[PDB]
Amino acid sequence: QSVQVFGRKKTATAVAHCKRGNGLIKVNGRPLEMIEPRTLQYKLLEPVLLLGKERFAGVDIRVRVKGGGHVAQIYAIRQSISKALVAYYQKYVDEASKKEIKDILIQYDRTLLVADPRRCESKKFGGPGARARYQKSY
Amino acid sequence: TKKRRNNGRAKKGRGHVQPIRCTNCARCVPKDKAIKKFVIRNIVEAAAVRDISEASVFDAYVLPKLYVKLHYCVSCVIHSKVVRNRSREARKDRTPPPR
Amino acid sequence: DIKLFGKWSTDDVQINDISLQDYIAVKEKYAKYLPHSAGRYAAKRFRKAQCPIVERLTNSMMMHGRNNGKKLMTVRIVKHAFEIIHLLTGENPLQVLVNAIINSGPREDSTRIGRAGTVRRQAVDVSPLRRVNQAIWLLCTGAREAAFRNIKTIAECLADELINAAKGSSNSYAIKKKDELERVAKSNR
Amino acid sequence: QPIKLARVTKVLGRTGSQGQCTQVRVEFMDDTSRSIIRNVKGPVREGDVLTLLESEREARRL
RNA sequence: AGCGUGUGCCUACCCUACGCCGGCAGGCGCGGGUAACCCGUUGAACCCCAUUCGUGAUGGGGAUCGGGGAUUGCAAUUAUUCCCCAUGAACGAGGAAUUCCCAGUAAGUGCGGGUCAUAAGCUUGCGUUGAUUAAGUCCCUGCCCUUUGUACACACCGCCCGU
Repeated sequence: QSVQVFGRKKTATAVAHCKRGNGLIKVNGRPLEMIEPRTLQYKLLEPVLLLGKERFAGVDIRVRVKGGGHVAQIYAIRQSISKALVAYYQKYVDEASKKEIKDILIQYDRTLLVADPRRCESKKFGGPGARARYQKSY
Repeated sequence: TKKRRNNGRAKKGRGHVQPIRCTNCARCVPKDKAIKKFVIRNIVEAAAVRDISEASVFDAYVLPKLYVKLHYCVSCVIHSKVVRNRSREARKDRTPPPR
Repeated sequence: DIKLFGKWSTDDVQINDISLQDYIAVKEKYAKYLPHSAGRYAAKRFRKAQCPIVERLTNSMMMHGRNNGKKLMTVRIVKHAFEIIHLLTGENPLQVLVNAIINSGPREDSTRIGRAGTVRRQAVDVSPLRRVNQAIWLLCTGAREAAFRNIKTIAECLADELINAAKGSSNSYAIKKKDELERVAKSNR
Repeated sequence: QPIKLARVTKVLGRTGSQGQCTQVRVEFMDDTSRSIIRNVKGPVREGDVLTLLESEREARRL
């Protein structure tokens, strides 16, 4: 059928349609280290220095990348590429090579599969916020 | 009411017992009523035994002991937490603590 | 071209030991190519020290009310003008990490005394974790409360602290304050 | 002033008016270990290394 | 951003898009929405950005306080109403006395709901930026579980002694 979960984190999402195609090196369709906010631009250069040029000649990952928030939209591209390699290798040859590159990527950094569960908590009685209380007079 | 059967002292079969002075307040307390402790400690404390032993001119000098006899009045024995107040039934127990 | 990572090597880079990872330990899932991770270090104790003293120094510099937590500034400190000088030095790059603290590191402090009196302080020392906690908490706090309006201001606030942060010297100044008071406390024996 | 590694076996606890000091028990690894109790502060890892940079500082209780 | 609100039964006092172009909310028109449908991918936005200070009483942050067109309210001044020209604000940690607070928390920051005619410096919620400290104690203020003393029981703000 069609198995497609793409990449997402916190709030943002990189829809990663994985199929055969050109599959050039592009982030938001843009060059290697060229992103306008200019903050976390190295995170993708690392793996492609190990395998070689032949390996990305047939992996087209068409990404709809939407979402404001750096720690969301960044750190979701790493999740997306991890899942892209995982699915490609699992479906094509065997899960041992997927085992290997997933091993290096995930044991390399824990925080792809795990997102921050922290979120703004509820405001309560008699206070300006969640924990603070109004000044008590005597 | 009569709190203690022995009146809180150890005077049985005599009329007068000589008094002593509490080591803390110098209060006159009868020798049977006074609470007596006998501390046999080391002249040099544990944190200072090792350094004294290294500095000793004699090998295995075996350090001397300090023998001190303390007499407390009831107020000073209670304040210093040597003895505490006990329940009506636990008061009758004369067994010393195991230590 | 068999060198590991982008700045290290394995053929002839010998440290003749492995026992030199007291504050810096990057061998597991806690690796991210840049120290930009956001994240929390107050969820439970000992976590401020588990932040490696390099990341602690550069990222616990978030005090006062103008630069309180904003990680773009730690990104600037460690990202811009340090990876370049790592090779622009020409010499052995270990000097910057190994020229800071091995003689600076405070090895004792003390605690309040009795019910009346403050003229002395009962000596206490710790395993590295709480000594780093207390000593550099007070170090960062003093540096921020007094060094507000700093001539040593960011876009050049990598060199001095990255040379007097990790290990290998006795040259830091709030550290000299805490070491002199360390001797004062050490006098309690 | 030699730093000796010490492994923590038991944390005695906190001392002070409001609680401001710590006390633990430590022993050597393979150096004719003695059960020597010293003051620590805060974080003590599982089998941490107290710095007996001095063998004569046994922090005194009471 | 996200929590939400929004009109014909006494609501003819709803939320507003788009065109009026004196310089944009806006007094005039013309439409949408009883709403995951229109306002709305939330109508003069945060943090950020070579107006820039290689040091700091300056450009860097608002010291009473005047205008250009006025949201349109029986008055407003005797509580409605909108950007700016650099004349300096003790312009960079604060009398005894104290309040609140342990992570998406304090604090900063704005946006909804209630009140209501748009009526908020109030409250009640919602996001957004985001920490320093602590993983302890019974020193203070108090609470609880036991033993103990009491001449108190209106229960120590008790009872009570002597000119």
